[PDB]
Amino acid sequence: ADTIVAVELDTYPNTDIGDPSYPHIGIDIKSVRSKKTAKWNMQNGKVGTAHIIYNSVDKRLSAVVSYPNADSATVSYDVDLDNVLPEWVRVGLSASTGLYKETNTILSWSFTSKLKSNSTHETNALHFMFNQFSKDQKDLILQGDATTGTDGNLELTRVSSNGSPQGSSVGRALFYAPVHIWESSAVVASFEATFTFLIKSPDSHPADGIAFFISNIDSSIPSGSTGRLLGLFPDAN
Amino acid sequence: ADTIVAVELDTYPNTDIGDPSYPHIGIDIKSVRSKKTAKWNMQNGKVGTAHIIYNSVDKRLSAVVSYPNADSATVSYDVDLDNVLPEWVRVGLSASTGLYKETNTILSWSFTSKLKSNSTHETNALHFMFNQFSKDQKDLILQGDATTGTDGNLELTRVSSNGSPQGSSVGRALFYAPVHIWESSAVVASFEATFTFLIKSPDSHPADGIAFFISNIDSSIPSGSTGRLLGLFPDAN
Ligand SMILES: [Ca+2]
Ligand SMILES: [Ca+2]
Ligand SMILES: [Zn+2]
Ligand SMILES: [Zn+2]
Repeated sequence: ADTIVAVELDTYPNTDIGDPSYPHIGIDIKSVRSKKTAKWNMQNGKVGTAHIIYNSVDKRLSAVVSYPNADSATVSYDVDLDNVLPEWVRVGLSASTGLYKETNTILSWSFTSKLKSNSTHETNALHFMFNQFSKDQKDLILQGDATTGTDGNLELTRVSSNGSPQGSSVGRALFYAPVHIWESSAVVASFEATFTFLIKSPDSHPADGIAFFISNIDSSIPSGSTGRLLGLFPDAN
Repeated sequence: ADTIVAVELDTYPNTDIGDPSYPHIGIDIKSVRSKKTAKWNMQNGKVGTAHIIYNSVDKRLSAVVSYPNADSATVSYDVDLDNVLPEWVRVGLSASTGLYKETNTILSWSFTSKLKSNSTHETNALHFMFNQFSKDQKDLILQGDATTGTDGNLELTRVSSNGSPQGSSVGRALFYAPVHIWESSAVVASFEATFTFLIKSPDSHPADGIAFFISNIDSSIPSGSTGRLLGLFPDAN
């Protein structure tokens, strides 16, 4: 299986597999059984403002999720990405639905890494700022049943029957270019993101959650990940 | 023939095909016969600092090269990047030699595009800063006989014959990810570069020049390019 680390914005409560009793933010290390969880308000179709940092000088993997006039979902778990995730990786978005409906529309996504030639020897980058996901964006390897375009949006669902998001569908948004990590040139790459989303209510008690993974450079939708496995993990342990 | 726009840092006069009697910085629009040239000093084994911009607030395609304690060769030619070059490109580096030897070591490279999602509203980017070319740099699509690693260097010659780099060698260094240009969301894509090279004196009239192109998304070595075709042109037209 592909070694994969995500920050799950899960919306279906799974006290079966370690998701808490409430719709939560979660931080996954090679398992859907997460490390930290936090209560999240989860307003309806509104805007998005999520954020991820991992500064190896502080070695925390923090995150927030902010609506307007809401609060931050601090889910900072202490994990070292030295040994738990491969040398060259492939960041991207993951979304899913199953037996319910919920909207998985991304409106903008960004990134910035800064990785240590010899710390003050002019660290590298892979910054990008996709605010305007177009129709034929050919630097994305969107897998699954994910689509793009039709507005400035990233529609990570089979959609548009009045947007009614067509349950049991999986969508991924793998970015095209790799990122050097392992430690090896040490791992101070404070890789930032911004994860603006719009989880609109279909009036259905909406629940299956969006993610933000960091996979291996080779991946797929492994053997069925529609549902509580949430788009990227093969196994529920 | 792939559509390609390059900045020849030509270290050899090619009077048969329009290169001037002096070694020169150049500029190319689907042509090894350059639009505009300027005198370049072409020092021995030293370092580097080149820089290429195209801001459509002024629509000038500029290029400057400066050693430390040397001058700058502004070779700016107004050309309309609207129609002369496709929507999606694959930028990179190109260097070659033939019947005379020269070292074409690149030791750092950057790029920074900024194209108008909606002019104020948070334009896109592709900033990277490769100061630490590794032995197994898997985000380069280095073609031909390009080598890398063994130091912090990008050796675009078959090298290590005591730095006498095995004449009629050629090697390209295409970056891994595409860039949106054509117009469509108009063409303020102020792509930057920083192109610190090293051209070692072989005691052999160092010659055949390094390039920096903006090609088609599909490319290779065109029909043999060890020489006047400078690594990226099929024909002398
Ligand atoms: Ca769930
Ligand atoms: Ca030439
Ligand atoms: Zn969860
Ligand atoms: Zn020339």
